[PDB]
Amino acid sequence: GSCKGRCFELQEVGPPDCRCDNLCKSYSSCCHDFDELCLKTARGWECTKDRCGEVRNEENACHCSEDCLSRGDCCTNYQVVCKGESHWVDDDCEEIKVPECPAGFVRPPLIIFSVDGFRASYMKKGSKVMPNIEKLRSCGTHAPYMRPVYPTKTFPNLYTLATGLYPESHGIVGNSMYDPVFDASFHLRGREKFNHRWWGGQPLWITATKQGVRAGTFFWSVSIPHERRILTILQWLSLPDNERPSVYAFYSEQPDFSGHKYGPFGPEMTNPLREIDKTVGQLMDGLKQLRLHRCVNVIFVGDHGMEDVTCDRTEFLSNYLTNVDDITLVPGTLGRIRAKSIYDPKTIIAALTCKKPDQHFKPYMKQHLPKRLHYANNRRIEDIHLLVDRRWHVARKPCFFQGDHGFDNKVNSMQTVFVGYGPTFKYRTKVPPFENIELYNVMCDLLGLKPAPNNGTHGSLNHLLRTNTFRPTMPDEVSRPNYPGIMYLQSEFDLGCTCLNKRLHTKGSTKERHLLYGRPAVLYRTSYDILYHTDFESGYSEIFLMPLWTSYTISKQAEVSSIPEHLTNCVRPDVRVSPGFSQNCLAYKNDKQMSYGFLFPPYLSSSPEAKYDAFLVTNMVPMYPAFKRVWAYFQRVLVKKYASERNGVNVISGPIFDYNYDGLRDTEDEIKQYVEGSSIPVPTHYYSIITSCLDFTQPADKCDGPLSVSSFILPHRPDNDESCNSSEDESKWVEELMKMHTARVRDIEHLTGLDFYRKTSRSYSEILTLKTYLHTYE
Ligand SMILES: *[C@@H]1O[C@H](CO)[C@@H](O[C@@H]2O[C@H](CO)[C@@H](O[C@@H]3O[C@H](CO[C@H]4O[C@H](CO)[C@@H](O)[C@H](O)[C@@H]4O)[C@@H](O)[C@H](O[C@H]4O[C@H](CO)[C@@H](O)[C@H](O)[C@@H]4O)[C@@H]3O)[C@H](O)[C@H]2NC(C)=O)[C@H](O)[C@H]1NC(C)=O
Ligand SMILES: CN(c1nc(-c2ccc(F)cc2)cs1)c1c(CCC(=O)Nc2ccc3[nH]c(=O)oc3c2)nc2ccc(C3CCN(S(C)(=O)=O)CC3)nn12
Ligand SMILES: [Ca+2]
Ligand SMILES: [Zn+2]
Ligand SMILES: [Zn+2]
Repeated sequence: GSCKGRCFELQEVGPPDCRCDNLCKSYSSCCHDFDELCLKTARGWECTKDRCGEVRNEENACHCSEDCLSRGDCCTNYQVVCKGESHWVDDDCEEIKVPECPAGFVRPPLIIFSVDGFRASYMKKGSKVMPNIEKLRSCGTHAPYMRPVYPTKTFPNLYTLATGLYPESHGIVGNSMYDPVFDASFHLRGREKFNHRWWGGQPLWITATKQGVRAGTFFWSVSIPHERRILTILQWLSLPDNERPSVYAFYSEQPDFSGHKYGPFGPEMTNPLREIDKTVGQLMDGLKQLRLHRCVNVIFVGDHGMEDVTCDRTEFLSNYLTNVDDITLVPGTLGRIRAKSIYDPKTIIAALTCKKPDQHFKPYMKQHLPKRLHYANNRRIEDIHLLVDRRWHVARKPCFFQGDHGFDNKVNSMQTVFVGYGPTFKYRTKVPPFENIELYNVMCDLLGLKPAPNNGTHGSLNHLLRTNTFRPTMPDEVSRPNYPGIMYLQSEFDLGCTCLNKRLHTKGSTKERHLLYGRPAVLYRTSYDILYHTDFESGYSEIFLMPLWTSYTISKQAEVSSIPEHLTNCVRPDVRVSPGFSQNCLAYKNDKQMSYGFLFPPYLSSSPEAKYDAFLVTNMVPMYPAFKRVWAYFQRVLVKKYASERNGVNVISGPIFDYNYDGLRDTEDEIKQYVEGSSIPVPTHYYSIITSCLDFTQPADKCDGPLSVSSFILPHRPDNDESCNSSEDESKWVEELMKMHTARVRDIEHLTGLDFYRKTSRSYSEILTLKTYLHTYE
C-alpha cells in the first residue's frame, strides 16, 4: 500500500486499495507515503550548476542526474544549465511545417494549458512580463480574444470547452446548481461534483478513449503544485507507446484568485502573471529536452476574464422583495431564484422590474433571456433569472475582494484568451475572435477524432490550422420552393381586409438586387412559395401563412417615405396565393391583444406604386402593439441609418417559433399561441440579418470581397417591461434593446431551419466564419 513508483499513475486502483493518482487527495484515499513520495518538494524546481550530474537522490523534487531524461523527471532547465542548450524562450521563431517527433510517436500530441480567469487584456502586458506566453502567441496562431459562454464561470466554461456544448446542453450550468430530479445540489466545494450524473455530453478525454486514443488526466488536485503538474505531463510523455497518452491538460487556478483580490487592473497582477509564464516556460523547456518542442500542439486557453467588483456595489433582494425568506437565490454576478417550500413567479419578476433609477440588474424569465446566451433548456436552470450589470453584485440579504466574473458573455472584461502553437497550427498568424464552443472540434481534428455532436460549427475554425482532415459541406436542401404566378383573381378573396395592369410579380432586378447572397435553403419538409416584388423577395410559408424569410436591399442614398392616412389599414390579398393558404384581418379583430406589422417596410418603398406591395397579406405578420413600437422604429429609422453608415445593407427579416426555448425550430405541435379563431401562429421572436460589404468603399450590392454581417433576434413581447425607459421616445431605448439581443446568423439558422449565404464569391469555410460572428457594439 505505497506510492513508491506509482506517483500519478494513469491506470486507476479503486478501493479499498490506496491510490496515488491526481484525484486521490480529493477522496482522501492516497497511500500513507503519497505526500512524502509524490509531493516531494526538496531542493527546489530548478537544476543548479553544482547539481549537474548528481547521483539520483529520490528525495529531491526534480533530478539533475543523467538518468533523469530516461524517466522524464528532470528539472525543466536540466539541459540548459548542465548541457549547452538554451531556454526555449531565448530562441528564434522557426516554422513547424511538418511534425518533428521522436521514434514511436504516431500522431503529434496535444497539451491544453488552461488558465483560470485569464482576461484577454492581460496579453497587453507584453514580452517583459510574459516572454514565454508572448512567443506562443506571436509565433503561433492567436485570437484577439476568445468569447466564453454564459454564465462565464469556471465549471460551465471548462466543460463547454471540453464538450463543445452550451452549458444548457451538457448540464453544468454554474459553479453551483440544484437538480430537482436528483434532489441534490452541485458545489465547487465537495465530493458531489465528482458524481458522473452531473456531467453530460461527451468530453474530449472520453471521445479520445472511445476512439482508442489514450488521454492524460485533465484533473489535478489542488494540493498538487503547478511545477509538479508540468513534470507529471512530461513524465507521461516519456512513457512507452502503449502507455504514453496523446492528449494532455494542465490547469492553473491562477490568475483567477489574484484578480478576485487585486482586481483585473491591479499592478499586483504582474507577479501572478509572471508565475503563469514561468509554468509555461517550464513546460516548453521540458518539451525541448525531450525533442518535443517541434512535435507537440500546444493550446493556451482561458475559461473567462475578470472585472472590477467591490463590496460597496451590491444589490439586495430584501430591498426589492418583501417575502425574501420564501425564495432561494444563487447570488453574485448572476441570479437564479427558486421556491423553498417544495410564492408566485409573476409577482417576483414584477417586483424586481424597473423599480429604482440606478438599478444594476434586470429580471428575466429564462425563455425571455437573449437567445445568444443559450441559457434556458435545462431543468437545472431556474425560471426566474437575474442579469446583473457589470462591476456589480447581487445578494439576498446584507473590503475583502476587489474582482469577480460571471456576467453576460459579450462583456469586454469577461473575454478570455486563445493561443495555438504547433505543427498543425498556422505560423505567425492572427485570427478573428471566436467562441469557446468551437474549439472541441479543432481539438478533435488535432487528434484525428470524430467529434461527438456539439454546438460548434465544425468548419468555422479551419483558418486556425495549416491542415485539416475536415472539409465542410453546405447542407442539402430539403424543400424546393414553388414559384406561383397570378392564379387567383382579385374578386375571389374575402379576408375582411379593406384598402397598374401587367405581367406582374416577375423576376428581373429582384433576385439580383434583393437576393445578394443567394436564396436560403430550407432544410426541412414544408411547402413554401417564392414571391417577387419590386422592393423585396420573400419565401412565403403556406403552413404558417407568413414568410419564412423576407430579403431586401436598401441603398445608401435610398430615401424614406411616410405611410399615408389612407393605406393605414390597407391589407391587400395576394393573387398568387390561395385564400386557403392566407391570413385574414377578421382574426386580428377577434384578437384584442394581438395586432399586425410588416416584414418588408412600406416606409422604404421605391415608388408610391411599389408601396402597395408592402401592404400585401403575404408580407404581414402577427405583432403585439408593444412590439410594433420596437419594430416600426427599426424599419422606419434604423435600417436607413445602417444603410447610410454601411453603404447600403441587405436585410433578411423573418419570424421565429421557439415555445420550448431549446434554441431550435418549432414543429407544428410545439406551437402554443395562435391568433384568436385561426391557425395563424404567434412568433416568439423576430430576426433580421443585416449584411453589407466589409470593404465599405464598395456598395452592398456590388461587393467583390468579404462580407460584413450584423444580426439580431428580438423577443416578440406584449410589453416593454424589459426596456425600462420604454415610456420615452423610441430613440432613447429601442436600439439598446436590439443590441442586447444581437445574434449570430448561425443562431437564427438553428431557430428557423434556414441556411444563408448559399451563393457567394467566398469560400465555405469563410462563410461559416461569418455565420458564427457576433456583433457586440462594445
Ligand atoms: C447542441 O448540440 C447538442 C448535441 O447535438 C444538441 O442536443 C441534441 O439535440 C438533438 C435534437 O433535439 C437530440 O436528438 C435526439 O436524440 C435521441 C437520442 O438520445 C440519446 O442519445 C443522445 C446522444 O448521445 C444523448 O444525448 C441522450 O441523452 C440520449 O441518450 C433520439 O432518439 C431522437 O430521435 C429523433 O429522431 C428523428 C430525428 O433524427 C425525429 O423522429 C425526432 O426528432 C426524434 O426525436 C433525437 O435525435 C439529442 O438527443 C440532443 N443531445 C445530444 C447530445 O445529441 C443541442 O440541441 C444543440 N443546441 C443548439 C445548437 O441549439
Ligand atoms: C471542469 N474542470 C476541469 N476542466 C478541465 C479542462 C477541460 C477541458 C479542457 F480543454 C482543458 C481543461 C480541467 S479541470 C474541473 C475542475 C476545475 C478545478 C476547480 O477546482 N475549479 C475552480 C477552481 C477555482 C475557482 N475559482 C472560481 O471562481 O471558480 C473556480 C473553479 N475541477 C473538477 C472536478 C471534477 C471534474 C469532473 C470529474 C468527472 N469528469 S468525467 C464524468 O468526465 O469523468 C468530468 C469532470 N471537473 N473538474
Ligand atoms: Ca423549439
Ligand atoms: Zn474560473
Ligand atoms: Zn473565479
